[PDB]
Amino acid sequence: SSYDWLNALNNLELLSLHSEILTQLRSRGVIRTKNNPVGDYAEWLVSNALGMTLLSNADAIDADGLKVQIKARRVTPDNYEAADFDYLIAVIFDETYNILDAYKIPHEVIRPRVSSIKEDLIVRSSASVNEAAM
Amino acid sequence: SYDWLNALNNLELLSLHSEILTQLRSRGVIRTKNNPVGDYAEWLVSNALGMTLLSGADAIDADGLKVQIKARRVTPDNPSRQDFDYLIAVIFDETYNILDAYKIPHEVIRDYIVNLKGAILTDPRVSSIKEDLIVRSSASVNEAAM
Repeated sequence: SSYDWLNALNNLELLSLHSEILTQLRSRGVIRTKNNPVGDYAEWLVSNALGMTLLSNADAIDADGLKVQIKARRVTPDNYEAADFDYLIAVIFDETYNILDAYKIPHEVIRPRVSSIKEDLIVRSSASVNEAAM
Repeated sequence: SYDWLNALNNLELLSLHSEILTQLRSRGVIRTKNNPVGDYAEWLVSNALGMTLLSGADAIDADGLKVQIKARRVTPDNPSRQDFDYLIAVIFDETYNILDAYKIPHEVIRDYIVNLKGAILTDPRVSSIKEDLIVRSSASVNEAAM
């Protein structure tokens, strides 16, 4: 909830804490690499919530066998593909990683036909997380 | 250490991860959210040696030469050590203390993906700059990297 206490850490403590977090997430299987943690988390969220299988390194195959792209973005004050997939799922997080929006974008949409999946993703992800905690 | 991280949920871990990076960006230590170990290396070498960071080359040094800056943190998984005038290569241990820091002229890279092992480190055109980083850094920075 609160992060002003970060002001009291030195840069080396922040950096060591940062890596321990990524070690913790990797050990839980939430992120598969240290390179893009927000993207890896979205992929873990969407795959578990919607019954998709992740691909190592399309990002996933869904429950009907379609090829899916998963991209994520976090809202703050601060600032082609030539590969085939059937649709993109785009997740937008707030500062504390609550889902602001989630979009299903068929590949055909380039540069309307895209629909929100926000409610379905939140519901099935909340069931997923609470179930796993058991 | 930070064993209390085990008591957080994944949403809290990621929120903290992003707030840490925002804190570092606000201090000018990290410049982008993508390469924090590399951005820290650049902050370290630039402040120690009086370089200006660029948004091809990563920095201009105090004599106007173009510098590439690369960093690596050695972890339990592996300890492998793998237009610009020279490259500066920093190697951190797990807790971000500097194991080694090398100055590698572009000419040396041509003659040799570069492996900081064996003959490249004994090439007279290559120098360690760890000692220079320690001397020339401020006592505030130096107290972190002892």
